[PDB]
Amino acid sequence: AGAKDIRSKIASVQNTQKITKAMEMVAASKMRKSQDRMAASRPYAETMRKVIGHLAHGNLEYKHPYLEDRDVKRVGYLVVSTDRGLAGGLNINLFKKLLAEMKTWTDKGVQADLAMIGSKGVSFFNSVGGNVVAQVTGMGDNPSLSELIGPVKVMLQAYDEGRLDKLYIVSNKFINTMSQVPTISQLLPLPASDDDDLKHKSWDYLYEPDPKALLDTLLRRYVESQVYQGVVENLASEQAARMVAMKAATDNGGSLIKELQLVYNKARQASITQELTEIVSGAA
Amino acid sequence: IIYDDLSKQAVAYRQISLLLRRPPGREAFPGDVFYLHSRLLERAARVNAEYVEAFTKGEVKGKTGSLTALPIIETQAGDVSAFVP
Repeated sequence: AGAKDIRSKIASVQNTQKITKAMEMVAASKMRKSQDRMAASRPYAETMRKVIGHLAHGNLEYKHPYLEDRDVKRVGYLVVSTDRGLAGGLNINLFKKLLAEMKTWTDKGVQADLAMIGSKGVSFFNSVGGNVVAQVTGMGDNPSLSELIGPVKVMLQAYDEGRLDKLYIVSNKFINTMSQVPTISQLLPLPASDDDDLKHKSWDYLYEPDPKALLDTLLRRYVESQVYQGVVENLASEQAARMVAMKAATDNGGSLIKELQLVYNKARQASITQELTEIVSGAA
Repeated sequence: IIYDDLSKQAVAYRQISLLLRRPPGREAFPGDVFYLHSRLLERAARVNAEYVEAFTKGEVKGKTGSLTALPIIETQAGDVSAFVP
């Protein structure tokens, strides 16, 4: 009913378009806040990396299970995912890259299992039927490391007891506002390239109680910081993807409105012409 | 031959037609509107040599005549689905 309902449909599409236009700006501001958090996160991680490098590559070289190379018999991943929809194809791209690597490791006969952050990954990998050992959901904005302590603790327990031989973090990277990339990077064993120094380990740190327990705690805190930083960066990438998707949705609504208006105008003219032909014919 | 605004012709038949009280059809054009263009356009054709010889009374032989036509039609809002287009 062009005279009755199409006029209502046009208004509904207009309202939806305005709502998406607002959502784009909301996402753009949340992206800036997430960028500030992400930039704040780095120096703690880089300082702890400097300390672990000094302890590992000092004149006296220690050996630790989290540090030494071990042959591969089981491979593990932990994956971050969004808890809200929209955000384009970010989650699906990340999941299919993870599935490609998981299939590559399966072909070598290596058993794999997953730790999960975010409900989208939980649902997708339950549909796939991959082994999920741990899950955490519902961070929303302002995610906390305190929640993260769990899954990393259980993945560490699996790794050091021999159940796991290598560990990867799967997340998207905020290259910039316009571009994001899904990436996978190793956590255990410590992949970082060696470094050399003289000042350190010459004017060596006094160790209390002993250098080894401090190294264990330091490595655990380092991997925890790595996964927290990955989570924050993935959140920022989610916000950027949502901004882009909302721009596209607003443009689509704006394109639909004009075609609906053209159809409505054609119907409007046709109705007037038909009814006036009827009126004139009725005056026999 | 390049007729310009064959649309502006169709509006003119409607006026001569509505002034003659003839019942309008879809939109406001009379049903004869198709016959109007069909009989004008159908004259553009290529004729075999025998027709030319018959018409010329044997003066011209072995040549085929032709008449190309490029009608122009104007659409509102790019609507190719209108009646006259």
